Amino acid sequence: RPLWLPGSTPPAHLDGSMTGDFGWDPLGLGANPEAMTWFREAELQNGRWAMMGVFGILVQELVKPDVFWYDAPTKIDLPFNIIGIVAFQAFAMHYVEIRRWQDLRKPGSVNKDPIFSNYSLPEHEPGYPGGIFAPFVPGDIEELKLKELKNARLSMLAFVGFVMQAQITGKGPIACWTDHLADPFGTTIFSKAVITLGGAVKPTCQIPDHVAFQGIDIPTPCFFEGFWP
Amino acid sequence: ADRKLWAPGVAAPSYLDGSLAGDYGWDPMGLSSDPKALAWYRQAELVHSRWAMMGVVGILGQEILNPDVFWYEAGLPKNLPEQVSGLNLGGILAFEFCMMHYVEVRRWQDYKNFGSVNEDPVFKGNSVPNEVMGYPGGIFDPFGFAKGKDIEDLKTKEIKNGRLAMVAWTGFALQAQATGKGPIACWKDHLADPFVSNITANIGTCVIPDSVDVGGVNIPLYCLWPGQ
Amino acid sequence: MQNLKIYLSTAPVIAFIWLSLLSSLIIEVNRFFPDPLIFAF
Amino acid sequence: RPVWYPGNSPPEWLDGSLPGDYGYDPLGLASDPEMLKWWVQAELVHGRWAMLGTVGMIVPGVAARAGGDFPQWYDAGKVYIENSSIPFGALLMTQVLMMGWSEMMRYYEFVSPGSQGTGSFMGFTEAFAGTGENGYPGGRFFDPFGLAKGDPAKLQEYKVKEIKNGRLAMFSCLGYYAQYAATGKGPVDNWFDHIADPFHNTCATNGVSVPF
Ligand code: CLA
Ligand SMILES: CC(/C=C/C=C(C)/C=C/[C@@]12O[C@]1(C)C[C@@H](O)CC2(C)C)=C\C=C\C=C(C)\C=C\C=C(C)\C=C\[C@@]12O[C@]1(C)C[C@@H](O)CC2(C)C
Ligand SMILES: CC(/C=C/C=C(C)/C=C/[C@@]12O[C@]1(C)C[C@@H](O)CC2(C)C)=C\C=C\C=C(C)\C=C\C=C(C)\C=C\[C@@]12O[C@]1(C)C[C@@H](O)CC2(C)C
Ligand SMILES: CC(/C=C/C=C(C)/C=C/[C@@]12O[C@]1(C)C[C@@H](O)CC2(C)C)=C\C=C\C=C(C)\C=C\C=C(C)\C=C\[C@@]12O[C@]1(C)C[C@@H](O)CC2(C)C
Ligand SMILES: CC1=CCCC(C)(C)[C@H]1/C=C/C(C)=C/C=C/C(C)=C/C=C/C=C(C)/C=C/C=C(C)/C=C/C1=C(C)CCCC1(C)C
Repeated sequence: RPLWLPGSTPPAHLDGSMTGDFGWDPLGLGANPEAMTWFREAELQNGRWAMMGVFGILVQELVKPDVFWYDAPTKIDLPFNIIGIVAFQAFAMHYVEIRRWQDLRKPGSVNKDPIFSNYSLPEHEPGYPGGIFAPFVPGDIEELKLKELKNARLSMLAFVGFVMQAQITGKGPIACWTDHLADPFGTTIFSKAVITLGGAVKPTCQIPDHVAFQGIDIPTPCFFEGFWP
Repeated sequence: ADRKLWAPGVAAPSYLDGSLAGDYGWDPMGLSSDPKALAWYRQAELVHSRWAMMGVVGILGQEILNPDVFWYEAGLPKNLPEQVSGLNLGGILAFEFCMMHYVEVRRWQDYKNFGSVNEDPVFKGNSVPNEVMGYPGGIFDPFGFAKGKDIEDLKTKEIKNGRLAMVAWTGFALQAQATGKGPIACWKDHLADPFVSNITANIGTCVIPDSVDVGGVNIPLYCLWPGQ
Repeated sequence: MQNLKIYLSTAPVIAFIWLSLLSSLIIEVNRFFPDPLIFAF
Repeated sequence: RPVWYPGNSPPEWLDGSLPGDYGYDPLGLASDPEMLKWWVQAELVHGRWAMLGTVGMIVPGVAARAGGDFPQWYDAGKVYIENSSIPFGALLMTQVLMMGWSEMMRYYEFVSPGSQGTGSFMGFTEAFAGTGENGYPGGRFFDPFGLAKGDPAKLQEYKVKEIKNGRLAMFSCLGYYAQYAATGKGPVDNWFDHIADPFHNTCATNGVSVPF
């Protein structure tokens, strides 16, 4: 089967089973059937938030107004306080999730609509709630299911780019996009740092600490600068 | 059969037959043994022999065709040509790494298992033919000889020229290091007045700077022997 | 290690080791709490 | 088996299966079978405190190259209680309280492996029950990633790595102490000092290790 490394020899416990299994386990965390099932949800969860997140920042910049994203201040301003939202954020996501988390651990018991009964679906796959969540079904096959991971697993991997780039380069995702294509051999953060024997240069973080928001510290330091190239 | 062994009286080691290319039955360190090591070492001997053969020719090509620019340096963004010089080596090295890291990992995994992936990815309709561990060339030999006609005889000429280079190229690096002269230059000195141009002189001096920095204080140069 | 223990369990050994634990202790009690005639402290 | 000091044979009592067993007991302190399992835990514990200690020394050192104002591992004790805000006694005596709990708990699972997770410590059965080996608790808390649950052939292969990385962390952490007492400078400072002028920064030049 296709693998992450075309000449590789996939680990024993992982063969051709889960959606999109290319045989990648340096550490072999999937050998445990119980925990791998847990991890199986996380990959979707981390993926499905990042995808919707990475598409957020990009749209947040190019079509939208341009402030690379550290912003509390917006042009949707701050309509209802903050502690107003965070109040409603907790109770919202609390119900939303400890609900879905229970369909992971003890499957099917949640399918009923709490108020009245339209239910949902049969028990299906713990991390793929059918029915009301997936009405449209653009592709008709689990080919589309393998098609979902390979997008997300890139986006999660892509998101980390936005952090680090916006650390030292101090610019949004698509700003440095165009900045690279102009004089490409510059701005690789390969050029921009060396650390050979003797000499060590590192670019300094272009975002500062102590960002002022409504009279609050918010230290927000850089991510482990000392070990940067 | 015994071709000719390196020393006149010697016993070719058991694992050394002469099945391989340039075998003289010389492994006095006994280092190659348990052929899983041999396969590995052979790969290096090839890869080294090749980069040397390209290296030796590339050095002669530099100095002959660019009389300035002492060879052993050539690196720092001074000697560089006109279109370059301002490509920011840190971005030049960037361009190299991703290129070599693929090809080398591509070759390494084809040592681990064998005949495993000799096939193109992407288009994935095509492949290099059979070999033994390091003799590809469906693409890598376009011109098709060393196929039907004598093959290992060309393999034999490959090593014996390769080993020559690895030594010859090594001469370059130590000559240019002590003398401060390109290969054909230090050769020209010798032909001029050999007795006083000999290695007898100009030993005990590495005559190399210890900084040689580009965008910083960078790149310590440790020479080879501690000649002052 | 079997037989090294059994020797260390002989009478004179413990007699030495365990008195040297009192002796040391009773010596150092007098280091921090010097000159104790009566129990007054 | 690849013993240390090749050409000899291991001490006859331990040839057995222990992770990282090279047959090194030159004073023969494993000769007591009851005591060996006590040393095997003793090493495992030191190996685990070592590997945390080394990183704890190096990182604040390496952090200090870029600035970022930390102390070296030595005289990081002062710098904290220099700035204090809580007394020294309260801190050291919270140590003995919380820390002594774990150790004196870690002990009675070694003594009798059955208890400690029978229950009736806030529930938590089977998290503390232990996986049956000397220095390996396993479980929910001590093993959050559920590793050492799946393939055992891969597990026994970690248990070897853990020791061999531990024996090196100890033997390095002996260097941090000794090369502090001589050169009086941080571990990464020395790792630069010898990488800069290797010749005059060597061991013989500290003026302590090689007295005259
Ligand atoms: C096989 C045995 C053998 C051995 C062990 C040596 C060993 C040595 N030979 Mg030698 N040689 C041999 C065979 C051998 N040779 C043969 C067969 C020949 C052919 C004729 C030669 C020809 C030869 C020549 C022509 C020279 C040597 C030199 C040297 C010395 C170089 C050491 C060095 O670079 O230190 C590094 C540092 C020094 C030597 C400095 C010592 C000077 C003072 C007293 C010390 C202070 C200086 C400081 C510490 C060094 C750094 C500062 C620097 C800027 C000065 C070394 C002692 C060279 C020499 O005299 O030293 C370079 C030298 O010129 N030899
Ligand atoms: C990269 C990543 C994970 C990478 C993990 C890898 C490679 C792990 C590999 C391994 O495990 C395997 C495979 C197998 C093991 O044998 C080996 C290891 C090595 C253990 C997760 C990121 C995951 C990233 C996540 C979860 C991010 C979520 C949140 C987002 C996107 C929210 C963003 C926003 O809130 C902001 C930031 C600001 C707002 O203005 C806008 C919005 C943008 C939308
Ligand atoms: C000499 C050598 C190896 C010698 C090894 C020997 C004798 C080993 C012998 C033994 O093992 C055996 C046989 C048998 C054992 O029982 C005994 C021992 C003794 C153990 C390798 C050199 C190998 C040398 C090589 C491969 C050199 C490659 C050089 C290149 C690529 C140069 C590139 C450049 O010069 C250009 C092209 C342009 C320049 O401007 C820039 C740069 C980049 C510098
Ligand atoms: C645990 C350990 C280190 C732990 C480090 C810690 C906690 C870190 C502490 C710090 O972070 C803090 C707290 C505060 C920081 O600001 C500073 C420090 C102080 C640094 C080292 C063990 C170090 C232990 C070492 C080095 C032991 C070496 C033992 C050997 C070689 C024994 C060999 C033999 O026993 C055998 C094997 C068999 C016998 O037959 C023969 C003989 C010879 C008897
Ligand atoms: C065969 C031989 C004999 C003698 C020596 C030795 C034994 C070592 C052996 C040598 C082997 C070889 C080939 C060693 C390789 C050496 C070298 C020079 C490797 C490459 C060095 C330099 C590199 C990548 C790039 C440097 C450029 C840097 C940082 C920064 C430049 C820049 C500036 C100045 C600051 C900001 C902007 C930017 C772009 C970052």
